Amino acid sequence: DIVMTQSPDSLAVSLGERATINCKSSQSVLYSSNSKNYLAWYQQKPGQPPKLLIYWASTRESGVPDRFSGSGSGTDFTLTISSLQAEDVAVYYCQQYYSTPYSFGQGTKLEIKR
Amino acid sequence: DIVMTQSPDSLAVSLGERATINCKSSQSVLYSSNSKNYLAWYQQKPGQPPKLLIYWASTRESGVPDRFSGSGSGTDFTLTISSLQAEDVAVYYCQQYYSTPYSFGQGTKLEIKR
Repeated sequence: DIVMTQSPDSLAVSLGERATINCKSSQSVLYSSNSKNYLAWYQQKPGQPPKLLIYWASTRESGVPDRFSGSGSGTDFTLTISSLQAEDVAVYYCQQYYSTPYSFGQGTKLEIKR
Repeated sequence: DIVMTQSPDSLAVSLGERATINCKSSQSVLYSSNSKNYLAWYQQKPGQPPKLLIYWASTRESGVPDRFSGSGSGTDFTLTISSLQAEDVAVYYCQQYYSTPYSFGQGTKLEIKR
């Protein structure tokens, strides 16, 4: 079964600073008939549900700021926030939707370094 | 886009009592070539990631207690906990994985009625 490991666990950064989050799948999530990577990134704020940010590794969802870009192929993926804004403080999850269980990574906490 | 509405929002029940959670998709999530319902149920505890419980509406994941069963077809689904145990207190999400965004329901909080 495909399992995900994110790095780092927690990340405190300055306002407007650049933030990156890695996601490693234990196995490739690239579909060969397809050439799409079955990798999605979720943003989760306190007391609300997980919201899709990006699917297919790099396609941004409608209404998601320009400042969020995904990238990667195979087993290695990255989420970049080009400028961390106060509305960006949340927990981010990578999840493979390649095969059951469609596992979430353990999440990365992003807070404003005070 | 397929959107999900769960009922109820919050539910406090006695220990060992039966609990049920409804999930209504705005559109059918039943695949016609397939006859599977692209409906999954997630259990989320505080400060951890969402864990798959059931996929295809009724198939339980390996290692998930007998006390969790899913049911439904089309637009109407239910999660039943046959006897609520102390390790069952969490937030439950239905999510359609039929088309983008693969939306989560707003979640249902299940606590022990004290």
